[PDB]
Amino acid sequence: RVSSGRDLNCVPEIADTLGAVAKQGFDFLCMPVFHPRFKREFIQEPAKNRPGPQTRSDLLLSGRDWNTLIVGKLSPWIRPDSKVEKIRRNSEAAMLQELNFGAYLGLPAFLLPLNQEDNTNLARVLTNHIHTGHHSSMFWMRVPLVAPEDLRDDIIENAPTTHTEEYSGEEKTWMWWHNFRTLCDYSKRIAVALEIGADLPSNHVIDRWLGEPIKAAILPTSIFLTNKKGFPVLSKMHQRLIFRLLKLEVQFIITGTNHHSEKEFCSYLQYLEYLSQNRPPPNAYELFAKGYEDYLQSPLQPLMDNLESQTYEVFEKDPIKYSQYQQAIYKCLLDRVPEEEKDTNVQVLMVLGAGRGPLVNASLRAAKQADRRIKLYAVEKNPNAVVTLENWQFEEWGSQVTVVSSDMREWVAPEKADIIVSELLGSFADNELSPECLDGAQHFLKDDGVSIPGEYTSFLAPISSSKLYNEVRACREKDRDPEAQFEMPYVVRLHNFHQLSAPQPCFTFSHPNRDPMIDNNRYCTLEFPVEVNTVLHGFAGYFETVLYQDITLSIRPETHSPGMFSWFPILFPIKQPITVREGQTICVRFWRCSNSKKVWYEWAVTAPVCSAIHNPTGRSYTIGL
Amino acid sequence: PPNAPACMERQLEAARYRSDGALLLGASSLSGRCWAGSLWLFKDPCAAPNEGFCSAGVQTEAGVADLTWVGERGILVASDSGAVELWELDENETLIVSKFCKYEHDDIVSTVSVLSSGTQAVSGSKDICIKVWDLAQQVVLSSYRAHAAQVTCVAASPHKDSVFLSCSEDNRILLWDTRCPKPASQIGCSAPGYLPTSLAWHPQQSEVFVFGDENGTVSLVDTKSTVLSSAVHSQCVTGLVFSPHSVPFLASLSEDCSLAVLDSSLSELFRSQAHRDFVRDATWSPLNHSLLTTVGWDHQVVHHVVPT
Ligand SMILES: Cc1cc2cc(C(=O)N(Cc3ccc(C(F)(F)F)cn3)[C@H](C)c3ncccn3)ccc2nc1N
Ligand SMILES: CSC[C@H]1O[C@@H](n2cnc3c(N)ncnc32)[C@H](O)[C@@H]1O
Repeated sequence: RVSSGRDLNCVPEIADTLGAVAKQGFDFLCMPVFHPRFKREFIQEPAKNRPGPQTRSDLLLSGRDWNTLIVGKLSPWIRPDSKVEKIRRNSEAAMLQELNFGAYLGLPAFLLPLNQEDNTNLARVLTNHIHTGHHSSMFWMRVPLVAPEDLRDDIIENAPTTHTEEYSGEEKTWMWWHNFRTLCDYSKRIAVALEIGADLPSNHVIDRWLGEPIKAAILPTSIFLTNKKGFPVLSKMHQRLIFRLLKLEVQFIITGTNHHSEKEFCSYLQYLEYLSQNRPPPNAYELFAKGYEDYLQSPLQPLMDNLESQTYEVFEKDPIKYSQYQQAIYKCLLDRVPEEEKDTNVQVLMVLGAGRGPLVNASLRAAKQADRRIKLYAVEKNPNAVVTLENWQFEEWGSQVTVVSSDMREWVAPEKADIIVSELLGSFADNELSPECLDGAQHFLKDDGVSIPGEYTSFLAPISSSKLYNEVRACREKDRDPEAQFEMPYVVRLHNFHQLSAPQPCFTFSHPNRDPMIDNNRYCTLEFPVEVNTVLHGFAGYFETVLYQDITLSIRPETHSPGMFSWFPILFPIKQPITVREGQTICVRFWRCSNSKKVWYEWAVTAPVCSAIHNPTGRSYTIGL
Repeated sequence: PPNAPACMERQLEAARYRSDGALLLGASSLSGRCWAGSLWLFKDPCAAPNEGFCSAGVQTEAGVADLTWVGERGILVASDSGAVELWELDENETLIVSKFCKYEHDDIVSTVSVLSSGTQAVSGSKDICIKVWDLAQQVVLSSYRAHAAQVTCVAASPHKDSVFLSCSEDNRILLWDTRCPKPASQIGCSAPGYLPTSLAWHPQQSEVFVFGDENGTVSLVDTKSTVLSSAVHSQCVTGLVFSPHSVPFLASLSEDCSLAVLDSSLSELFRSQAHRDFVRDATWSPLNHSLLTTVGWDHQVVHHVVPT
């Protein structure tokens, strides 16, 4: 189902127009709240004292109707950045008047145009209005993919249209929006109404708008093609754009008059609904992760904290992750015990961080599948999960499993392990301190013992996402550093963002660690070629792990384990957005730091410009040992 | 009168004298519950805008942004709805009947002008577009997107069927000639000035026209020339209308609520602050060439005696 609105600049009489618009199938209506031609004077007499009502009454609709069906529109004669001072003054006052009437009505959204380069005074008046009282309604900036000057007909004989490619110039409307929102200081109430044109620009021009807060897409009727039966349709290129806007779940707006007058006007809407039901149906990942798009969460710390019951339940809903673990244990058992020794050799498996037992069960299933004999220790320091484990052991597992309520770094094992199995990995691999945990459990692993996983590697990638930067920003808390929210990572299902370069490996660990001197501190320098103009807001983090040999798990996009949804990516933000131009290299530097009580990350951008070093000494974020 | 609304809307938008002296009126309601328009005929101009004394009346679907006579019984209308409308007086000249209503513009139609061939007309709109109309077949023959902002004014050449002017908020004054493969030519001052808001061809000299800007300046331009201007108004110049004299005068009207009458050198001869709101149109009587009828948003129809 598609959420759709009708844009009109002519409403003789609201009740009739709203009814016809509702019949056609539209969910809301963009309309003027003052008559678009009703230019008003505020300074000079006698036009300043024009009598009569300035617009029509709020009583014509119910509060609920104003609140949910009407999107306001700034009058087209209001030009706050005019060169004529008298037009500037009048436009400032009229803009405030129309915006205040919108707030008076409780409108959910208000459309304002970005139709030229210089909108500084427009930005200041809007910002002054946003900071007048506390309101939550949205301001949709109407900005086209292609500027009006750049798509006009080549019909002026002494002013021919440019036929020479201007890579940056064809991106000019993104700069209009970027400058405008920067003046307004990334106000959460200001979003983009992207106006689509008859001719789409090159892919890089569209691609600027990736990660931008697009709330609406405006489709003029003049961009629709005309099929065999005369129904309005779209080009192959426009369909690709609609599909990829449908993933952001924007609202679609139909503007312009009917140009398929043989057909009914609703048909424009009907084609959008047609396209929306023929997109690829939700995969398993999308079905489960619904609602989590760009939702920020603090990373779980299963070592420092005792996880709740429903957190383990979420861990357990992923059959792919544990069958992979089963397959890894299965292959190791066959490698370790030969066919001839299968009844005499009992392998000692220890699950280090057993949780509620999913790894224990997968180890039992792998033993039967390999038809080999295993002895199990289930080590778990969370005494609440040990309740689950000991009820399992008594009722079902029996004496084959020995539940151990201890920290794996302190437990004095009665014997050594053939295999240690663990799921101590976070979204950024080592960010739950899996290296420190397995390092301390290493002594009771046999000299030829196997650790599952045997290895894991984190990956970073620079991302652009004004939306995500705006949500970190909103995480400022009382009674702490006012910029601390930028100096900590978040577990988040990255959705509305642009990846600026391919993920590159960051930190890697292997187990067991045969090195005589073990140091889990790390320092890594990454250079990301960026072949686009953009704005850097942070770094997406992923990981890959080798459970055993060729059995792997990955959330790295280009090697993502198909169907597994256990881990969302992690996001490392930066305090200040950084402009990056095409051909420039982003250089980021990450440190893994530690003392005897805490582990943390520090990071800094060093090219094309330097950022501040983030989280020095773990002042804003640490991971408890 | 029958089929005529009891009261016309307050915001008077247009006033055009016919050859016989009857007054065409266009008006729109720009506030209140209903935003529509209406068209009126006043064979008695001194009775305007009183509805009871009108010769004919009809109300339109939306507001009237601009209109113009088509011959002597036709009325071409630029509508808020995005439509160009043609209305025709009946043989009785007591009704105003809809000939065609075509929704071809995607925004408000802001300006319309009948070409000298009498069978074609040009319209400009807030949708940046300009269209050439064939009034007979009721179709758009050409749709031009030369400008980069809303089109403020289009004005057909007096005697060249294929030539007309246009001016937009993109700061372009375009001279059009549909006989050319690229029909538009950007003319005017090479250096950018204030946005042009109104246009008027000189009635005698095929190469000469005047234009007003958003800053109150009125400028006399010879296209074949190789500029004369005067700061006439304190706000936007809304329109410019040449008198029907052999050596014509120039009526300029503005949002400063004043009317001015200029001679050939843009020197001022007359000035009227009779209106208490925006002055929207001005039309010279063909019967008495020193009468100038202005209308405005104050709902006034003022009959000026112009010292000629
Ligand atoms: C064994 C294990 C699992 C881990 C999972 C995550 C993680 O990605 N998530 C967010 C999340 C992923 C998927 C879904 C859905 F809907 F698809 F099932 C819902 N939520 C968890 C649940 C989370 N919950 C609250 C706060 C932060 N993280 C991160 C680290 C993990 N470490 C581990 N050792
Ligand atoms: C299934 S999530 C990882 C599990 O390992 C447990 N765990 C993490 N660190 C240790 C540790 N050092 N010793 C024992 N259990 C641990 C956590 O409590 C969690 O249930």
